[PDB]
Amino acid sequence: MIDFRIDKEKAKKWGKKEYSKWKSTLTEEEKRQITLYTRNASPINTYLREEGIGSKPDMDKKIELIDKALIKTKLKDSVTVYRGTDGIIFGKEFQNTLMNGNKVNGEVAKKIKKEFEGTMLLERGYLSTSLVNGTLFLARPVLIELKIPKGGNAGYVDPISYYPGQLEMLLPRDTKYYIDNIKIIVNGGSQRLKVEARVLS
Repeated sequence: MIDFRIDKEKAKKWGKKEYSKWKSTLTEEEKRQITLYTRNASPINTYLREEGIGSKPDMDKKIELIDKALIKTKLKDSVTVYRGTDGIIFGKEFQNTLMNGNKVNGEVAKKIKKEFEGTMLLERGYLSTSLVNGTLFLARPVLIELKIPKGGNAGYVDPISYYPGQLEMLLPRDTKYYIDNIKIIVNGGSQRLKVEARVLS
């Protein structure tokens, strides 16, 4: 298991080796749609979460291209990736209930633990993650540490991302991940809920 933690220079070298092999399989239109997704991911992901395929044909065309691109690569090694988010992963009702200022609400954290530890989550949008636990995640209330198994589909998109430096690993839509552990962490200036999970591939 590879886990780069915060070592961006090591992570970048590893990811570029994965991208170098992927890029010779990608079409120019696939590359362009990946770039456009990284430029503004929310429309596509909201569409997938809320409307689903079939609603808007131009959106479906973009999603077909990204889908087709991500099955063209396979991890040589298992790897840990990171994603900052908020309570939405637990349902819209938990969003905006997690925090009381800079502290996690302990009763809400306990209920989330009891309700979601040992369960599978399903992400209908694409799942954008990073090879490193970047500083941008310090300001988010939930930190997901996700293990991706060797042979899994995940693409290192930083060399064509609109935001180079995010060290993004992009996972397919409808990814299933199992929650092994949920706990409060207190490092930095604000507490967060840490979710440790595994992609099932």
